[PDB]
Amino acid sequence: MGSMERASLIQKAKLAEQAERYEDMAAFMKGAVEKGEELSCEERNLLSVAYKNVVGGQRAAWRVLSSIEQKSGPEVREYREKVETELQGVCDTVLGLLDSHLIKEAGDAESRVFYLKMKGDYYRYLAEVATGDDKKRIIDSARSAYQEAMDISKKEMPPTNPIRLGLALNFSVFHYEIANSPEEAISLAKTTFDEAMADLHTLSEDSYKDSTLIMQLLRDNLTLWT
Amino acid sequence: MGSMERASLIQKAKLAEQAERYEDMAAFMKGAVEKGEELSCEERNLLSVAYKNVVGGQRAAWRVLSSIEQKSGPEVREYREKVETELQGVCDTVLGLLDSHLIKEAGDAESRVFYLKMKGDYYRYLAEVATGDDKKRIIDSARSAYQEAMDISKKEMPPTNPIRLGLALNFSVFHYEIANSPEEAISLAKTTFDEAMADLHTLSEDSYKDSTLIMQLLRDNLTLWT
Amino acid sequence: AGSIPGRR
Amino acid sequence: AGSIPGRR
Ligand SMILES: *Cc1ccc(C(=O)N2CCC(CCO)CC2)cc1
Ligand SMILES: *Cc1ccc(C(=O)N2CCC(CCO)CC2)cc1
Ligand SMILES: [Ca+2]
Ligand SMILES: [Ca+2]
Ligand SMILES: [Cl-]
Ligand SMILES: [Cl-]
Ligand SMILES: [Cl-]
Ligand SMILES: [Cl-]
Repeated sequence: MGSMERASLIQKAKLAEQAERYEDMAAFMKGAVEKGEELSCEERNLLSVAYKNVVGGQRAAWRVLSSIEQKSGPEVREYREKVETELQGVCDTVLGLLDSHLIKEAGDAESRVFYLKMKGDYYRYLAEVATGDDKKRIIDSARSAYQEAMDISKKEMPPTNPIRLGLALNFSVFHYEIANSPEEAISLAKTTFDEAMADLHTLSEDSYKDSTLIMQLLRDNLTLWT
Repeated sequence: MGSMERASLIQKAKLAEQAERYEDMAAFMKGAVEKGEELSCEERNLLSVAYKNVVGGQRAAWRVLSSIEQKSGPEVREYREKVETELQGVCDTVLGLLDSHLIKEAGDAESRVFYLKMKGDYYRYLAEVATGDDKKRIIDSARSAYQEAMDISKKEMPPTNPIRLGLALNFSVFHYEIANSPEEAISLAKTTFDEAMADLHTLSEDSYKDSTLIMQLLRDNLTLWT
Repeated sequence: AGSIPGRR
Repeated sequence: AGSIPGRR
């Protein structure tokens, strides 16, 4: 996308979202990042939404095939390996964008927590399919990225901040689904929900809506886990 | 897909449908066709379902962008042209498979009507986006393919045959949406529905279900058109 | 105006 | 266990 203007890539990424063309959206936002310039708050959302959709469809297809494989020629394993390899390529692509050079140039808490949360998410997606000599190192890479984002968010963001809430939500899912730490998952979601509850009185009606929506997602997981 | 077995391509196309990986499904079935062997009834359905899904998502994205373009830099037109070109490539790919060499080797009425119906459908999809010196010739290519399939189906199939019913349904949509012939569309759907109604008494419970489902689609269009 | 639905 | 929903 080196020959297209930065503004045109952003413009076409928003059009791709409207058309539900998420692979195009990710390719447009990949080219926008590779222009070398930092991303605005809205542009960070476009990057996250694009790749979360692409990898989300890959994860759903991987789980369908892995379930058929476990119920059970080499066709099922070959095709699962095919989807798994393409999923790992997308995760590696996002992690490469964060490492070159989004994270090192993110100085504000809003941007740095956002990118480190992404880094934990896409290492978590790699962990969902890992079975070899790297599984433990991938899990620790996800934990380390989540933990740094947690440390900054607790120091620099109010308890009701949507990025802080979504970070704690996904980190709690990491504890439950990846790290085999359901008690850590329940404690984080509960502490996050309660501290956000006590901070709701400071918010406007629009910020109140933003925070309570994510707080309900934490409540949904707690109801499922307890 | 020249290095993969025919049976493995069919096997993986069914797995791709389960995983809702329709681009993979189409690529698998394209390789299966290019093995040179005729397709079974089930294999014909796999080919049709795969490309109908792929082009269906392209058509929906094209209509979103074309609507934004009509409401309105060159970004919207460029991206619409991009989706439009990729849609035309998929349609050309299916039409190439039918022409090389599915149709000429289809001797039975079930297979020949099925492929000619496909040929009319994918020329109709090309007609939906055509605006240049070929628009009329593309429309006539769709009409000619539909008409030959209609002639064979009336001679060789009972009025309740699902392929005959689906052919008349799509040909009626061609009359209404493409050929600017709504009266021809209403007459075909009505005559098709009534002649199938009079033939339902010959069917088993399972064939009764198959036919009445498509008959309701004809009824839905008639309710919309009258 | 509905054509034959694509998938199943 | 639900993570942050992808799209909007
Ligand atoms: C990490 C993260 C992402 C997004 C939010 C948020 O504000 N949400 C959840 C999804 C969102 C649509 C995608 O932007 C609408 C509300 C919080 C935390
Ligand atoms: C041209 C055509 C295709 C399919 C049918 C049919 O039997 N249908 C409609 C969709 C179908 C799922 C796809 O196979 C289920 C019932 C008729 C005519
Ligand atoms: Ca420039
Ligand atoms: Ca062989
Ligand atoms: Cl494969
Ligand atoms: Cl900076
Ligand atoms: Cl473009
Ligand atoms: Cl033959």
